[PDB]
Parts: sequence; structure tokens; C-alpha cells
Amino acid sequence: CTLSAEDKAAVERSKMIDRNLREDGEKAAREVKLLLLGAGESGKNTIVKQMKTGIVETHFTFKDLHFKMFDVGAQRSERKKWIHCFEGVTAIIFCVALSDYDLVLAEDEEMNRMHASMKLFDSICNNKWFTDTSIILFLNKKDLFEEKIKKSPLTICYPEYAGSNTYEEAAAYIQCQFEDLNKRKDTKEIYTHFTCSTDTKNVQFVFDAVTDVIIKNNLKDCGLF
Amino acid sequence: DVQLVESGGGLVQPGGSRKLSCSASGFAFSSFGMHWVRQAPEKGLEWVAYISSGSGTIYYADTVKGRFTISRDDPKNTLFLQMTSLRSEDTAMYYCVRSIYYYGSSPFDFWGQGTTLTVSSGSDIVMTQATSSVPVTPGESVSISCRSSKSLLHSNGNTYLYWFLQRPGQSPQLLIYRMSNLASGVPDRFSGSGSGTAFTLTISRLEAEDVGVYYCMQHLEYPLTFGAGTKLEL
Amino acid sequence: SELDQLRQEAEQLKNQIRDARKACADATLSQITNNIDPVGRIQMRTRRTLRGHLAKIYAMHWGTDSRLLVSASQDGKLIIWDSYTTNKVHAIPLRSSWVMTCAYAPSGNYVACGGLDNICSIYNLKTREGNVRVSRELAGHTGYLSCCRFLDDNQIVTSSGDTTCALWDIETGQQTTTFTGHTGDVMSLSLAPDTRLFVSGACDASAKLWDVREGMCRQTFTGHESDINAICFFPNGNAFATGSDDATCRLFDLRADQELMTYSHDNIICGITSVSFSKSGRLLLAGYDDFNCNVWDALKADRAGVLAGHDNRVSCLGVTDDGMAVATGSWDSFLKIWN
Amino acid sequence: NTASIAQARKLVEQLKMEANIDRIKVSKAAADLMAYCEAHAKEDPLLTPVPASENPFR
Amino acid sequence: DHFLEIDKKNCCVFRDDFIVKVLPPVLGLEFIFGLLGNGLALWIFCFHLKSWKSSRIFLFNLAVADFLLIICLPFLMDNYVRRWDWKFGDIPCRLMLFMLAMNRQGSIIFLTVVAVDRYFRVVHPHHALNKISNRTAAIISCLLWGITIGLTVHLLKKKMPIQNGGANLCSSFSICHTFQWHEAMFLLEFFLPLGIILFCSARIIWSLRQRQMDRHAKIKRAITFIMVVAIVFVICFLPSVVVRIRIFWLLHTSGTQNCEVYRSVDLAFFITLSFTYMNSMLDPVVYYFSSPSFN
Ligand SMILES: CC(C)(Cc1nc(-c2ccc(O)cn2)no1)C(=O)NC1=C(C(=O)O)CCCC1
Ligand SMILES: *[C@@H]1O[C@H](CO)[C@@H](O)[C@H](O)[C@H]1NC(C)=O
Repeated sequence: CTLSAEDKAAVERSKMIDRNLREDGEKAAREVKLLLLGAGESGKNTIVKQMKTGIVETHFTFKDLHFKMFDVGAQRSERKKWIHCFEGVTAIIFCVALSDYDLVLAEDEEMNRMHASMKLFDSICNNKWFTDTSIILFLNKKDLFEEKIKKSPLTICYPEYAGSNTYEEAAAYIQCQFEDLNKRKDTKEIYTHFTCSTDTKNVQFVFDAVTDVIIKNNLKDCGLF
Repeated sequence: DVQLVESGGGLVQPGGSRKLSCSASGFAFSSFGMHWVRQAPEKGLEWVAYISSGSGTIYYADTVKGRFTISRDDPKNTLFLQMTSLRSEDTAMYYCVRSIYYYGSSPFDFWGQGTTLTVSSGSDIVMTQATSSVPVTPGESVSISCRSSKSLLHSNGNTYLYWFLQRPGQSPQLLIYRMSNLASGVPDRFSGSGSGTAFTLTISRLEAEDVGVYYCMQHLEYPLTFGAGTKLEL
Repeated sequence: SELDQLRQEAEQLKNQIRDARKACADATLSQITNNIDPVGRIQMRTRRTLRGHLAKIYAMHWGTDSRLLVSASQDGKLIIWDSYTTNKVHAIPLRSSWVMTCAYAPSGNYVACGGLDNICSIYNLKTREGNVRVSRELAGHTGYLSCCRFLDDNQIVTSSGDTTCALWDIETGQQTTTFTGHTGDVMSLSLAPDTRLFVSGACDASAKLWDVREGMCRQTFTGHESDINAICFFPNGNAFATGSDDATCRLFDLRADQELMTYSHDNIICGITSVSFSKSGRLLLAGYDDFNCNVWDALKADRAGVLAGHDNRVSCLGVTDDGMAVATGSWDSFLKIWN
Repeated sequence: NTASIAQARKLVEQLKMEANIDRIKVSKAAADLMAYCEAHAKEDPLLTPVPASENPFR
Repeated sequence: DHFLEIDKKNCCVFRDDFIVKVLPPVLGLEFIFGLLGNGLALWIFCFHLKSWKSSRIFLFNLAVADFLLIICLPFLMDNYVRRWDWKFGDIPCRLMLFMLAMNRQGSIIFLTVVAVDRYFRVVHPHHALNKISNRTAAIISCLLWGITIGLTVHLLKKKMPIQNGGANLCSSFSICHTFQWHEAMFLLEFFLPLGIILFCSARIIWSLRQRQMDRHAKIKRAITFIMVVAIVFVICFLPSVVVRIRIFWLLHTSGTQNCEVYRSVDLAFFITLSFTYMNSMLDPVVYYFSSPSFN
């Protein structure tokens, strides 16, 4: 058909390449991709070890479901120049340390770590690329917070606090203050977990959150959501 | 360390059967198409069979259809040739040829050592080399001419003609793959020229390393046809 | 004290540079150009559509033979296309799937890529064993690698997000020269035709001209109001054009050290991702964020045509060396060839 | 923290070296660009379309 | 009195004035409403949708089946207004019966497919069936249309209409002392998809409640919509089936002698077929317009 032998062989090679890319495409289309963020070193190492020079990827499977977790720490660059590469992530995992409201930002004096974490959460949750991307919020080191709250009141971090100086109400207030930053409540949800747990519960929480996100996406596809 | 080792030769009674095995070690066997070429003691090269990557295209010569079978095992990196109804005209030395096909590729680049098989007791393109034996002195140029019945210049501007050199007691190697292009490792003193049905291979400053027999092969349309062969001496 | 003088010397030098630049301008390019014939209405039609990528295409580069392409997507695969026949020559899987740039060596033997992994990987296309391997991996940038251009088979200049461009040696994998002076992330990089200078656009709304063999900044160019995302030399090597996020292209002259002409329209309110020139330099092609590419008269500052047909953001442009075709790649995982 | 003086010296040296650059008038550069565009007009396939015989993407 | 020989198997066909009184206006109102709704639905489906997915295609097939059923009601008003008298011929009567049967069965099949799709999207979210491309659902739709066509073709092979004497019958729902495969398949079409829909819907309710997802308002809206579509299917396909089994009981017991007892259920069967068309009228407003995507 107006083709040489070498041209037809090249066409056959192109077809085999197309088949290989198709196989890899439906191989990688069934993997859940998660994006991990956290201010400084809050709970990154703990959440990585609980699942046992730039972007770091982690592979783990849980109930016949492979996961792709990407860590963007030590990337001292403008976020808006590479944050659009993560448009198609299933969820965003955000780690916030509870025992930093008494701490200074170290590099910058007279600054609270909790406020920096809140600004990072506000920037991420209200971005143009993550309008319909759910966020799983992890609050690390609840034991350190519980044993540090007995001497340092929460009023230093939050002057408007008017509650009891104990663990439960302070944690509820912090969770509510993080959830109130969401300005897109009609299109995505925030899942909050206290993750200073020795047992393997964080992986389960991630699994249920991803299952809920997938159910909502499927319902949007069929027009029921 | 590209290698292609063939085994399975010997003496076979007529009308029998024999399997030839070609083992590869040193390259990605799955991405290369494979060829079988035999050379009878009459000093000529004849194309036998071809199998493609993925085993999606298999071709045979008119003298082996219905009795020769070619197959490959890509996990084991082994090429097979199943031979049935052996005749006295199948007594030849069989070579295992490696070929790859994309834009700018160099097929027929590596040839195996070869195995010796001995048997007791119309529309094909014709390519003819008029000179069968020409004398030459080291330090002088030489030209070898090959012609074809049909023009090999396709509508895409490619002239499918290949040049091969076989030193005494060795295996053929590729010199020019499409009428102008030197292969990898070929010295610059070899040149290709021509257009249509007239072709010429020029070897300036010939040395004793270039003494042997030269073949011209077309790759325009199956089956692939070689030439009689021009032998350089002295 | 002399501290005030040493602080004010920078401002004095800046004012002197500005005054010398202003006194060097007498007649604008539009005034000299208004008496020449307009280009007309340039209409191009999509001739080929290369399919096979499954995610956002982030970069492309033409080969020097005007036939072979290279494309990069977030799937983690580099595809070399035969533009004439719509065929795939190679499909190279990548260790890191986060790639922002790709390059094609002038000799055609090598392909380079890099991204969020801070590493520029060199791939050997012509191997005796028949598969594309990794020649070596170049490490040493502390930020994401945004652009890479080959100088020869042994040297490659890389642009990164650590406010630094570097010149590498692929024989040893080391850093021959380090270029410093930018304040923000450096996004684009284009090479001169003679391969002796190169310009570099960054996120500090500034562009700089470097010397390859001396490691010294020669000129700095201002005028933009946002991040420069694309940059491209004029064919004669005496000018370059920059695209930024303020929906505006500029044109700068190296000899005059000044901006010659600006390219903007009221209807354009979207950023620019790619900037390319024609063979004669008369036509400037700019890919935009509003799903289409515009063709500009580089002399009359007029829109000559619109290259519509992409359903997502056009992220990469490329014109062949002979000027026969222009290739656009968008985030819809499609490559289109135009004539 | 003690390299602020060195950084300022480097910046002022770069500015001083960038200041002493020979500059040609914008009219001359404009004429050069116009002449280059005019001289290579017949060899621009995109600006001047070629027939279908000379178009590989026909 | 009403004795007629369709296959000489004894049976009676009745012509009544209550049919002419009640059926044509309800049928005309259903025609107007369903025509407007289905035309609107097809308009958005073909023009105002940027892109669609397997479920979108399934809904599109349901819409075109509904439209092909709803277009052919003027033939029904012509038939009913004349006290079961047909003035069109053999080919148009065959075509009208074929369209009615094929479109009804295809609509029910595609409702069941939509229910199974929702079942797999909710109960088994990670199943590979949820990620099927448009092409795979296209062949699936073609095979479902093909099996409906294969089950419906047999209407054309029979010469039609029946010469009652002074009138012509364009209706194939006759009750003549025998067991015919399509008559029992009429009850099967309803008994099987009812079971599938109830199983899928109930398991969806149980799953969305066990996952504690019912706190969301949109989830409650989806639960209400699933309950509504199931209830609509039941209330619009039950009464005709009830009349049909009561007729079967009467045919076994009384037989086709002294036909004066069959008249009430004969009227009732077409009264219930009116509700069957009412389901096709209500399908667009409950499937396409009741989605957050629509404006
Ligand atoms: C053609 C039909 C439906 C009877 C029939 N259905 C099948 C069948 C169905 C499914 C299947 O898989 C195999 N066969 N065979 O015959 C019929 O007479 N309809 C009439 C009315 C209505 O439909 O409401 C109102 C009055 C005018 C006539
Ligand atoms: C109807 O009943 C009569 C009673 O004898 C019987 O002869 C006839 O066969 C029945 N119908 C038919 C024709 O099968």
C-alpha cells in the first residue's frame, strides 16, 4: 500500500510501542496518588515510619490498593511554578504539629509556628488547582501537647481563646480553627485525625478517606453528586 | 559483547528433519527482528526466512515454503529454525542475522558465526555483479558495480541497497546500508554512490584487510536478493 | 561616613545606566516600520496530530533535521516522533515522572530531560545493544530544573529554580561554570546561534545575557511586570523576545541594550507559556493560557493569525530549522503540526 | 551575615561593568532587523507558503 | 358475543367506549409532556455537554429509547379514538407494535444497567468496571440494543391487523387460552429487573449508611433520588402485571366461554398500560433534570 518493507516494519514497531504505553497507562491509572505537605518537620518522619534531593516518592499497598505518596520538602522554590503538576492527585495529606504553639519559628524570631502552618493550609486549601481536592489533616504529637498544656496556656498562641485549659477543648478549638479556613465548603471536605497512635490506624484512616473520595468522584461521574 | 552463536549442524540423511538454534547474548533480543541466511559451497548468499519483533510478521523464501519453520523464544533469547523434507540443495552454512527497523536504523548489522549442515547424496528482483574476480594492489582505489532489474528508488527518496564484505573464513559484515551511509566501525575510505539501477562501491587506499568478496543486497521488497559476488585478490 | 556613599553608588549607577539608555533612543521601531507592507492574514492548518501521551505535555524540542521530535509528559515517558509519517521511534521510561523540560542534541545522538528530581538525565539514543540507556545523571542543583539546552555532544547548560544557571561537562559529570545574579527562580533559557552567549529569563521580572566561556553577566534587561516564562533569540542573534504572565511579549536589542517593541492586546489577559520566532524573524509565535497560540508581526506589532485547536493550555512551541512547520503541544496530551 | 559588604561590592562592580557598554542607536538596530527580515523573506515557508510539492506535511 | 378466531384458539376481543373516553386525553398529555422533556434532554445531551462518560452514554441510550417510544403515540390516539379501529395498514401497524415493545424493553434494560452502574460505583468503588472507556460501553450498548431487537423482531413476521368484522385490531395483547413465550416474558422483564433494582438500591442504601456518609446533604439527596426512581418503576409496572396474572387465573378457571367476565380486566389492562407510558413520561425529569450538573 505505497509503503516499503522498512516503512511497514517501522509502523509495526510504532504499534508495539503504542501497546506498551497503553499497558503502562492502565497500569498507572489504578494507583492512588497522595500529596504530602507539612510546615518544617512536624510529622513527616513519623507518618513515613508509621507506614513501614528533591521530590521523594513512597510506595505502599493496603487491601489490594497501591499508593503513591509524594513529599515536597526541602524544595526552597516558588510554589506556584510547580504546584500545577499535582492537579490530578486523589488527596492532599497535611501534617501539623500540635506541640508548637509555644515555639518560635527558629529561623525567624517573634513568630509562631502554628500561624505559619495556618497560612500554609490557607494557601493550599484555597488554591486554584485544588478546588475539588480533598484534604486529610493530621495533627501530630498529641501526647506532647497533653503534657505541655498543663503549664503553658493556649492563650499565648490564640488570644481569643475563652475555654478550659485542658486537652479536649483545646484540640477541638484548634481543629475548628483549621477547618474554618476552608472557603470552598461546597466542593471538598477536610478529614482530621489525631495521629499520635502506636497502632496501625493512620493507614486505615487514609484508606477510608480515599475510599470516600473515590465514591464521591464516581457519583459526580454518574451525575448523582 | 554482542554475540550470536548457532548450533545444530552435522550430517543429515535426505528427507529427515533438524532444528537449528541461534542463541543471543549481549543485546535486547526482543526488540530486533531476525533473519536466516544460508551460503552453499558454491560461494553465494541466499535469503531463507525472517521473523519480526513480537512475532507478528514471518516471511519465507520460495524454496523453503511449506517445509521450513522459524520461531523465537524471547524469554530464552534463542532463535529456532525447524527444517523438514531436507534435500541435497539445502547443504549450506546457515547464518543468524540481526536486524532493526526504524527511521535512520541500520539493519543487517551483526552476523553470527554460522553452522554447517550437510545432506548426504519470476517477479523476484535480479541483481547482477558483472565482475567476479578483479586483481588489486594495496595502496590503490577500486570500484565495484552492481545493477538491478527494477529501480530501488522509492517514492520517499530512499534507495534500498546494502553492501556486505566477507573475508576468507569469516562472517559477512555491513559496509553501506542505504547506498550512501557507512555503518558503525567502517573506515571512511569506503564510499557509496549511484542512483536508480546503477550502483558503485569505491574503496580508496585498499589494504590487505579489505581482501574478500563483496555482495549487493536489495531491501525494497521480499524476498531479499543478493548478488553473485565480486572477489578481490592479491 | 562612606557607608551612605557606598549604599547610594548602586542607585547612582542605575540612574546613569537609565540616562545612557534613554539618550541612546531617538526613533521607535514602529515609526520606522509603519512605512512597510503588512504581513497579511496568516492561516495555518493542522497537518499532523501526534497521539500517545496520557498526561500533560510539558516540553518539546525539534531535531536539527526538521523531522524528529522529542516530547515529555508527566507519565514519565519521552517519545521521539517521526513528524513526517506520525510514527514513534523510541519510548524512554523515566526514573522520575515529574519532568518539565526536554532537549535534543544537534548531532541527534542524545536526549536530555529533568524536573522536580533536581537531576538532568542524558540518554544515549545510538547504542550497539539496541536500547536507550542513561549516559549519566547530572546532580548539583538545589532546585527544580526548568530548562536544558545542548551546546555540543559534551556540554549542556541547565536552568534551575535555585536562582542559578550552570554549565556542565558530560564526560566527567561536573559543573564547569556557575552563573549567578538572578534573584528569583529561573524559568527559561535560549542559546545563541553561534553558541557563545545565552539569555536567561527568571521570576524577578528580569532577563540577563551571559557569556558561556567567561561566566560573566554582560547585560540585564528589565521592563516586564511579572514572571518571564519563555525566551527566544532572533535568527541573527542580535535580539530576543520574552513572554511573561502579564499577557505581554517584549522585544529587546542587545546592541542598543533597550526594549524595542511590546506585544499586547486588550482581549489578552492570560499568561504566556512559549515564545518562538520564524526563520526570517518576521513572525513571532506565542503560546497562551487561553487554549490557543497567536501569530504576531514582529515588526508591525500586529496579530497575523490565531492557531486554535487545543482544548487545554498550550505549554510548548517549536519551529523547525528550515521553517517548514510549527509544532504546538498542550496539556490535553496532544501534539499538532501546522503549515 | 558578615558578607554584606562583599555582596554590595560585587553588586556595584557588576553595575559599573554593565554601565560601560558601547550602545548603538535604536534606529540602527531597527534598520538592521528590518533589513534581515526583508533579505530572508523568500526563504520563510510560514510567512510565504510553499506549494504542495515542496510541503512534506501535505 | 365477542368470539373471534385469531388462531382459532377460542378467545374474545372487546371494544368499549370507556377506553375512548379516558385513554386518548391521558395519552395526548403524556405525548406533549414527554416530547418536550425528551427533546430538551436530547438538546442538552447533544449540544450543551462538554464531554460525557459511560454512565452518560447509558443515560443517552435511555433517552433515545424513551423518545422512540414517545414519538409513536399519535398512532395510539388514532387507534383508541376509533374503538380499536385501524386505518393505516400492515406495515405501519407492525412498525408501531415493534417500536412500542422494543423501546419499552430497551428502556427497562437500560434502567437496570444504570442501577448496576451505580451499584458498582458505590458498593465496589475500586472495581475495574467503573473505569471502562467510552468504547467499551458503546459495544455494551450495541449488544443490549441487539438483544432487545432480537427479542422484538418476531412481531414483523406475522400478518397484521386482525379482521374482527367492522373493525381492525392493531394490538397484539390478546388472551387466547394458551401459553405464549412473549406473554410470560412480559412478566419476566418486570420480575427480573425489579429484583436487580431493589437489590442494588438496598445495598447502596446500606453501604452509604454503614460508611456514615449520610450526614452529607447531597448523599441524602442521592438516597432520595434512588428511592424515587425505584418507587416510580414499581408503581408504573405493577398494575398491568397484576391484571395479567388475574387474567391468567381466569383463563385457567373459567376458560374462554361466557366472556362477559373478562371485560373489566380487559379495560383495566389498557388503563394500566397508560401508567406504563406515564413512567416513560416521568423518566427525564427524574433522571436528567434532577442532577446538580443541570442549570
Ligand atoms: C406489541 C405489543 C407490545 C405486544 C407484544 N410484546 C411482545 C414482546 C415483548 C418483549 C419481548 O422480549 C418479546 N416480545 N410481543 O408482542 C402490543 O400489542 N402493545 C399495545 C399496547 C402497548 O404496548 O401498551 C397498547 C395498545 C396497542 C398495542
Ligand atoms: C376451543 O374449544 C373447542 C371446544 O370443543 C375446541 O374444539 C377447540 O379446539 C378450542 N380451540 C382451538 C381451535 O384450539
